[PDB]
Amino acid sequence: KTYIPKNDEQNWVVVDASGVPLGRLATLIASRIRGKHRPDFTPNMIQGDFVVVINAAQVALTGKKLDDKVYTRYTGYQGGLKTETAREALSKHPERVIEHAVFGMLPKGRQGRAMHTRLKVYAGETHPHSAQKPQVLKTQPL
Amino acid sequence: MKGILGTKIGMTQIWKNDRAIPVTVVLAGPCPIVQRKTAQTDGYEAVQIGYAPKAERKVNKPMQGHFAKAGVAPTRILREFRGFAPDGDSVNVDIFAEGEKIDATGTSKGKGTQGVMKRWNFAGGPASHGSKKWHRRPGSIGQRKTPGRVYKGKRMAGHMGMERVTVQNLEVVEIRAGENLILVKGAIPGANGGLVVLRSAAKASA
Amino acid sequence: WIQRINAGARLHGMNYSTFINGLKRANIDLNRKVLADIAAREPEAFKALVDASRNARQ
Amino acid sequence: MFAIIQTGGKQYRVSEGDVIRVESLQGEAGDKVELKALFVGGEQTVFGEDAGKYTVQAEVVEHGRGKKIYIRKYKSGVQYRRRTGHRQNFTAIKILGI
Amino acid sequence: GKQPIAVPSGVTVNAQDGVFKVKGPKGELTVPYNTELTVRQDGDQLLVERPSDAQKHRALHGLTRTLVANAVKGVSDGYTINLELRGVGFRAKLTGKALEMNIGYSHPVIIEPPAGVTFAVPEPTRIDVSGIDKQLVGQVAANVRKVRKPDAYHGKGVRFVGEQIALKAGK
RNA sequence: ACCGCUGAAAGCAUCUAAGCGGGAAGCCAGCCCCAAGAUGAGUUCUCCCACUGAAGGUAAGACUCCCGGAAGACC
RNA sequence: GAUGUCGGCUCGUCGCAUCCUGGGGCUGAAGAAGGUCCCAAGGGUUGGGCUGUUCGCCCAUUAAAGCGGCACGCGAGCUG
RNA sequence: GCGAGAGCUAACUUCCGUAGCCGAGAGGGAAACAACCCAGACCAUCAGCUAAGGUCCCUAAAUGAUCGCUCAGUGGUUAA
Ligand SMILES: [Mg+2]
Ligand SMILES: [Mg+2]
Ligand SMILES: [Mg+2]
Ligand SMILES: [Mg+2]
Ligand SMILES: [Mg+2]
Ligand SMILES: [Mg+2]
Ligand SMILES: [Mg+2]
Ligand SMILES: [Mg+2]
Ligand SMILES: [Mg+2]
Ligand SMILES: [Mg+2]
Ligand SMILES: [Mg+2]
Ligand SMILES: [Mg+2]
Ligand SMILES: [Mg+2]
Ligand SMILES: [Mg+2]
Ligand SMILES: [Mg+2]
Ligand SMILES: [Mg+2]
Ligand SMILES: [Mg+2]
Ligand SMILES: [Mg+2]
Ligand SMILES: [Mg+2]
Ligand SMILES: [Mg+2]
Ligand SMILES: [Mg+2]
Ligand SMILES: [Mg+2]
Ligand SMILES: [Mg+2]
Ligand SMILES: [Mg+2]
Ligand SMILES: [Mg+2]
Ligand SMILES: [Mg+2]
Ligand SMILES: [Mg+2]
Ligand SMILES: [Mg+2]
Ligand SMILES: [Mg+2]
Ligand SMILES: [Mg+2]
Ligand SMILES: [Mg+2]
Ligand SMILES: [Mg+2]
Ligand SMILES: [Mg+2]
Ligand SMILES: [Mg+2]
Ligand SMILES: [Mg+2]
Ligand SMILES: [Mg+2]
Ligand SMILES: [Mg+2]
Ligand SMILES: [Mg+2]
Ligand SMILES: [Mg+2]
Ligand SMILES: [Mg+2]
Repeated sequence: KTYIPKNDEQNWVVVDASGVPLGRLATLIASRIRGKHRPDFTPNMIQGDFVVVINAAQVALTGKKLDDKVYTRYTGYQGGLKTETAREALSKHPERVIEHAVFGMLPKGRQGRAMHTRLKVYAGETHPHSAQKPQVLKTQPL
Repeated sequence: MKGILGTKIGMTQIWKNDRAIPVTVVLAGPCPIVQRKTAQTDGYEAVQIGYAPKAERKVNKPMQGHFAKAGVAPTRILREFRGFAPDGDSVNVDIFAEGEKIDATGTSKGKGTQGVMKRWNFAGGPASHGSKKWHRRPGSIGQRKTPGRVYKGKRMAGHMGMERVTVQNLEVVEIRAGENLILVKGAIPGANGGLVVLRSAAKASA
Repeated sequence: WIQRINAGARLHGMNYSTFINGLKRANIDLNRKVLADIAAREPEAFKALVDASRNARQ
Repeated sequence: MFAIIQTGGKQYRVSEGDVIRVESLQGEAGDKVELKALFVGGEQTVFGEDAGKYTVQAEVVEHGRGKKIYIRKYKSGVQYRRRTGHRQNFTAIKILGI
Repeated sequence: GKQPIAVPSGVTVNAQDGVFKVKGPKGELTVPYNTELTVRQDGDQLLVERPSDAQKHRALHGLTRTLVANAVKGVSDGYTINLELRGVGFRAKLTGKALEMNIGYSHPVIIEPPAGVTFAVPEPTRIDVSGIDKQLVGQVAANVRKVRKPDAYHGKGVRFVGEQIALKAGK
């Protein structure tokens, strides 16, 4: 009875992270990935868009970009937790920090792993995906 | 930075100012500069270089084109040295001196599947006082319910040897420049006839 | 149903909450069952329903 | 577009024979009257009470008895297993009205 | 309370976002200040003013006012700390603009000034450090004092002009 | 941990409230070894070309098989 | 309708309330040698006599000869 | 939960009284979770309203409106 669509289209957009609080830029990108902005049409299908994050290096963070943000990874070996790259340090490779935030807000199933494909993070001002002319999102909601 | 390739000829005895000093002899034969790789073109700085000569009936057409691009009679072996940016070709003579420390890398003589007593120095069990596992065997492998498993990285019987091995800070006893020989104090990893790469000391030891 | 309806609603600048309110506050407007499909196929119509809800909330 | 608001019969716009929950009076030609809840004609939308004055004629087509299901139910470790049949009556009606 | 500035004659003070620039006898010196506070040139004499009587605004008011004072006075008037060494042996001299202290350590201790600082040796037993940035002159002289803190038992080590060093007991 | 420089809330004083320097066998990197199934599967050099009717003869190239090996249970 | 127990051996790995080594404050800290507290878990932490012993006492050395956890870690790994 | 004894004013302890739930109780909430919160499942529906509990993304629904508070990640582990 209820309408379900094609898969026909892919739409690209650049989000500028420059000076935005991370975490809020997080949920914005995570929803534009999930497909919640067009009608969700169907959960089965990733109708969501491709997103290009530029100036990922300059993301703002409150309270402590130090001290607070202790990112953590476990290695499989005894003593392999002590790997707490934390902090400002990961802004030595910024494209992962943003990329971690969005990935915690996509669902963990088989679609989410596939949705990871749709996030394209470039720490510098510029991006090379000029070919799929993306055009822009921006600041905040209503 | 500085490096060259060679074959491990053997190990003999030699006196220097009246003190016996075991030496490994290495043939550091001439090394053609085949491919030359810059960061500007290949994204990092290094130089490719070749060793044992190989008759051209034995050569792939693609490999013939690779050697022909530079103008080099084809060599059985090729390697790269980061940071080493020479000019011409790479003889033993010019780039080493008597008494440099130099790192010596080679491929360990390989010893097959070995038990924990050989591979990892385990104690092994008493050979008496009634006890099968009369030696050779690893003991316990875990704790019990609340570790639950055996550890990753654990130590147990395996393929010992046949590994890459560097030996730091070997001393250069003698260079017989014209014959392309080089004597080097102590024992390089490998086997006679094997490939070895001689290189600067990786550590700038004060 | 719901998850499509506010996606269209916000496409027109109001969320689900301040929409299905404003149809019910528009009282006799009551079509309710699967407004989803109206939002998903005719946007010329869902825009008019957005204008109706917003007029009712003023 | 047109669809029963399956609370009983009330609907939007466009004409095509469809199923519904039973309509009492039978045969055909019940001509059952329908009260608009929405309309899009010429893609000229009219809605809520203002449209509701609009008529929607529709004749009855056939009484029916849709596809069977089983009501089967189970609970654990308690011997509670019970099986029963069920089948819902319905009423085709062909849309026709303004 | 702390407000009025006594700006001299050779100075000029640029004004932007509260993070003002200065050029004068030894210009380009710049100090970074909060925007929520008011920065101002009333005209001849400088004046910094608090907005709110909240606990934190007054704190930044006092800090920014002392800092405009120190920075503006440091270009017109200069800076200098007169250190003296004490103890048997204990030598100091100069090589180029590098400080050579030779004081009871097996090695000599050399110190290379950061730029804008000037080491001086008016006496073989007197170090002197002139400069503009008060914070740099303070950190440089404090690095000289690190070389040996005066011991509790004899006062041996680096000092300022004439610190009333306290002295403990002994045997 | 601790040690300090400039310094306010208090015309004093204060390593702190903004900020700044020093400081460990520890942290990150540097040393050695593995590593693109890093499904995000990367880069560079060189070769064979554009056949016939998803296939089939073939290029470059490999494998099978033999004789061995400081490689190795078999692979 | 079975979760094999002390102790030894064999393998380890973790906590830190740190035995050694590293950095600091105070000392009734002159030096030297120490006391005590703070930070620190990288690595190291010996061989023997007696006893089933765990512990403990001794011998002889050590920078030091740490305390606990992991079914009082580990018997489809061994003893017994 | 409330009222008491025994207990250390311990215990997912034990023994009486009292109410409710589970026992034999599905459904929503409390991440997971017999007992706690809401609520007692005759069968069907691709219809609507609420309860507890919620409305940044996983994840249905205000990145709600107005006054303040805390710059501790307090929130998201006791006290003298
Ligand atoms: Mg072998
Ligand atoms: Mg033995
Ligand atoms: Mg487990
Ligand atoms: Mg609804
Ligand atoms: Mg069950
Ligand atoms: Mg039961
Ligand atoms: Mg002070
Ligand atoms: Mg600091
Ligand atoms: Mg430092
Ligand atoms: Mg270090
Ligand atoms: Mg060391
Ligand atoms: Mg692909
Ligand atoms: Mg084919
Ligand atoms: Mg061929
Ligand atoms: Mg059993
Ligand atoms: Mg059993
Ligand atoms: Mg027993
Ligand atoms: Mg501690
Ligand atoms: Mg000490
Ligand atoms: Mg002493
Ligand atoms: Mg002993
Ligand atoms: Mg232990
Ligand atoms: Mg016990
Ligand atoms: Mg045991
Ligand atoms: Mg066992
Ligand atoms: Mg017995
Ligand atoms: Mg009692
Ligand atoms: Mg009980
Ligand atoms: Mg029972
Ligand atoms: Mg009951
Ligand atoms: Mg229940
Ligand atoms: Mg439940
Ligand atoms: Mg649940
Ligand atoms: Mg819970
Ligand atoms: Mg329970
Ligand atoms: Mg139950
Ligand atoms: Mg409702
Ligand atoms: Mg409520
Ligand atoms: Mg939502
Ligand atoms: Mg809000």
